[PDB]
Amino acid sequence: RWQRALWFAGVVFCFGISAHQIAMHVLDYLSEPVAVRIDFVAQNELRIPEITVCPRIFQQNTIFTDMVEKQGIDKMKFLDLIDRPEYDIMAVWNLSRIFSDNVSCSAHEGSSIISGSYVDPNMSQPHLVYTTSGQCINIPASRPLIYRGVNTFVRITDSQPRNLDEVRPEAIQIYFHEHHHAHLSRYLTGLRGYIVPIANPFAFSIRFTQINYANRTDSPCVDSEEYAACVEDFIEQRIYEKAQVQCRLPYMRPKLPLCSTPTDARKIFVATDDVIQNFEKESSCKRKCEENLYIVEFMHLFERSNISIDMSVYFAYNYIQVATEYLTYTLRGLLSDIGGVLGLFLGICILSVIEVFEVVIF
Amino acid sequence: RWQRALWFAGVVFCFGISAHQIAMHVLDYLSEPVAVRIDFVAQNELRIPEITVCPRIFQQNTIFTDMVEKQGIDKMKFLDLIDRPEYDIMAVWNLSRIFSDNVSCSAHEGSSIISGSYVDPNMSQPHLVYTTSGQCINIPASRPLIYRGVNTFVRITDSQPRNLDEVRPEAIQIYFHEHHHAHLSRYLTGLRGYIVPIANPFAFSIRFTQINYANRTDSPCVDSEEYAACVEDFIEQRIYEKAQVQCRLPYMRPKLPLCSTPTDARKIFVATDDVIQNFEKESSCKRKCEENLYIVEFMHLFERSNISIDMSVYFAYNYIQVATEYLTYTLRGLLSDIGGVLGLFLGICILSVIEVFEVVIF
Amino acid sequence: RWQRALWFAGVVFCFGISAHQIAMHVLDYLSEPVAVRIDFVAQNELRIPEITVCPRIFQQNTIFTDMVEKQGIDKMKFLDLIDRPEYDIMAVWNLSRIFSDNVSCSAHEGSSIISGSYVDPNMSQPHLVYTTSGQCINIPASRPLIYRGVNTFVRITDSQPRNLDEVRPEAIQIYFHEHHHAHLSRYLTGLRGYIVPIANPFAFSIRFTQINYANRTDSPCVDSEEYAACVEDFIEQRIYEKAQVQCRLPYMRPKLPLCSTPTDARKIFVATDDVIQNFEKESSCKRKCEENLYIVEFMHLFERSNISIDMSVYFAYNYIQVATEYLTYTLRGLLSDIGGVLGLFLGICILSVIEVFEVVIF
Repeated sequence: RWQRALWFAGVVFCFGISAHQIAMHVLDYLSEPVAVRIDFVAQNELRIPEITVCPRIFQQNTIFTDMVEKQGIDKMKFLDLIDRPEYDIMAVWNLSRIFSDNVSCSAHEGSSIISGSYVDPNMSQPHLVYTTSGQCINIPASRPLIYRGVNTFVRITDSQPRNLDEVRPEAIQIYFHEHHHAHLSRYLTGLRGYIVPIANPFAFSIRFTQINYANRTDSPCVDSEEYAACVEDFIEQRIYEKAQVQCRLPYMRPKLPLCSTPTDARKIFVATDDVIQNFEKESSCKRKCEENLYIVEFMHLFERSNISIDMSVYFAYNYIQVATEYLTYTLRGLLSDIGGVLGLFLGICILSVIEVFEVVIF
Repeated sequence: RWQRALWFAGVVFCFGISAHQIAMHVLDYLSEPVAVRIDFVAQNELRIPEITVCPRIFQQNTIFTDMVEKQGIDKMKFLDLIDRPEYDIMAVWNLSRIFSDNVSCSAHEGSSIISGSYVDPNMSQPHLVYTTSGQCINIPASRPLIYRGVNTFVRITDSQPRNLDEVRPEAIQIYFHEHHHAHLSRYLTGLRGYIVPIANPFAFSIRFTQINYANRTDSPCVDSEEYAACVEDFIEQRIYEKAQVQCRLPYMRPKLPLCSTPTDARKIFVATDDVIQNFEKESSCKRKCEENLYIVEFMHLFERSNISIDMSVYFAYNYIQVATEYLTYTLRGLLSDIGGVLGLFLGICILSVIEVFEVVIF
Repeated sequence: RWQRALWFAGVVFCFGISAHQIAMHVLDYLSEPVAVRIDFVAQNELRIPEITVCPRIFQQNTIFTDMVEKQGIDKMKFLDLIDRPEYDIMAVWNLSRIFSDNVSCSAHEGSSIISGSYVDPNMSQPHLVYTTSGQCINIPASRPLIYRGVNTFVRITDSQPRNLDEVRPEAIQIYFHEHHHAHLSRYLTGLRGYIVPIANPFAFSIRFTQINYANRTDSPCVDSEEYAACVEDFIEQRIYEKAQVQCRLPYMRPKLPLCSTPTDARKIFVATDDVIQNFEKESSCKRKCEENLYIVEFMHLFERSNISIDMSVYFAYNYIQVATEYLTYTLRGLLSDIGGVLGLFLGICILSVIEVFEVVIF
């Protein structure tokens, strides 16, 4: 009774201590595990985010509210200008304009020992976009900026004449983001942007972090473009289902008309306001792989001019911190681990498997 | 002589090349190795550090030193006010008060397209703490701050009347830290804090890093609560054995009386001063697992009022960088490595071990 | 035919599926792979970068250009002063001086509850260096700075008398770097430096990152000292090969004379200007292992004085990020993987190899 019974016991022990661990290794593979590798990549040419600069929100704007109060309207019912033959929705939104046509931007990438800074005026020029904050100015910042030392920046200058006639602005909402995601400019500039003064010139410094997520089956990516498409589609469709008025405001894509009547424009504005606060929760689409983080510090550097808005965005660090999460347990790893845990507990190794198969086939 | 001698040589070689490497694998396990994995966790609700705001140290107060110089005392012998019927120890700390009773704090977490910033006035309100710097104001900042965009901050406002009668302050000592560690507020605020001006409103921006240490046998954690308990107990006990006067000052826990006499209050104050400089070296307790680093940038944003202290702490980055060091060589790993290095050099694998055991038992 | 052929096929299959994977493992070792491990090391004593503070470039000096315009020359031909008996090249470069002899630096490392800040005036004092920007001041910052709280900084003060006689400066070029690399001071201060105002006292905060590269055969290091020697030798030799004038300017090492004539000094200046822009590309030597990154934030703190230049550099974070890339595939790893992949597909394990060797030797 001793010999073969003990052999059976000691062989089933090994079989069950190998099958359990093979199941654990294959059960640790179905649940995609991800580990983050971080790197500091030195950039020769940096990818400038494309800036949107806005006035403060309509009620906080110092220029828009001036006309609104001059027409008998208050900082609340500013959408009451629409029920007026001389004021349509576009006109009311051209009132918030604080950026004269002389707005421009240049790239200062490098410095000379003789000349000074290297000025490159001919690059992506700003254009006028309509945003929940009003009529804003969008800076495409499309071409890559060659990194030459800490004095590698972009200067946005609006040289308008402050010939005192009417009250003029006090601060601007800056927003750094990516391109063709036309909901970042037109919906989320008044939420994600920095409210900074334009009384005197100011400077930013942007460091870049890049978080890359794994497109694993239990948490799928979409890519920035599809994420923006989904987010904007949800934002607009929810705004329409919530306002229950088939029309739109200047910050929305021209799907349908502008309803030049205050009552159903207030509905659209309120629906936008209460739909853009919570769309990360209520939108059924998922994390971008590439998430770009713009660590924006403020620089007390030396340059003063006599112009309305003098903005500088510095890119003085070419080392981008990239944190990428990757599948730490592949199929090759799983198969090798099964082979090791089965050859450590049984000793049969593929070749023995082939020999056994040949014996079975005789 | 050739055959079995060569067999013996070639088997002892394998045995000694396997035993040495198994010893090295088990000798690399006793010395706990730790590897750091870093992650960037996106926070939906951020954990504000609970701020302590102090006046500058007694001799640098522009208010305390005023009365001290008005009483015939100088900013040095300021503890000589205590040998007077009208001045106790607590009155001297009450003289450093620069925060009127109207001090308050609110949470601005989000922004509207219509209303503007979302104001939440009812949160953890400041209370009066006694510190080595004088009578300070402590922001409990307990409730988590829901993160809406970059414009997620807490505003601390002290709207007192600057009706010019006496000279009024110029700077304040800010200190961001954690809760119930009542030595951070009352001992180390004048050491670890930022000395910033209150001439005009200022804004802070806090990014969070979290360093997690492994509680390995040769470098044990204590956890933040136990660390604070040990540090405060050591600080106070050392202060007492160094001052050799059985009494305490307003910043100390009420273990015993206040010794209302300048001679032994100066001893306590000097002992505190020279004991809080070097307590990391002289305290026999160990690194917290969670070390919370508050990268505090200064944020030239747009908001000015007409109040004495108008401070803003911004939380514009929800991505917390967590660097956790973990045991990179576990017992499962050790056993698997021993099995691999012994099955690679001998070929015997558990199952063969059980077979040999059965053969020995017959 | 049947069973012999099947055995042949099933053994060649294992042999060719093991040889291919062993080749892939050895082909994954020749191409040195590197993985980055990141740590946050807490420093007790921090390593200050040794600062070079310069006036703005010659044509942007408001003092140098003053004398240049006062001598009938303009701020374009400032090198025409050399064609004058009273002006040599050294004198023309002593004109850019904006730092009186009273320039000094001290280390404020800690704070007292009684005294205040711990002032250590006797440290590495600044010395007068010649740089492409003019006559600059170099702060050796040699001794390590004991880190005591966030109020651990170095104050550089130039207490000169502003007795209004001639126009006085308004900006300075700061540059944080390492030591004995005498091309950082003398060539690249006007390129890598921050141009900051000296109208009122300002403060920097430096956080250190350290990127360590692996000295792999396909991308070798040189070490900071050899890298600096290579860069400076290339810069100077290229400047001479491009100017085609055998002479040098004050910022150059005293290899040969100063050629006090405007025509062949302008050539040297222009060659320097157009050679230091692009020397990373054109220099045939490679990345330092240790790359030190000085994340410089601007710090709005409270310390104002009545002196010309009052600079503070704060070191409020002792936790240094260190990202080291290491060879993730060593020879031990390669050999162990080969042994595992041939013991998993064949079952031969070293000892079997010795047995086969003995059998062959008989």
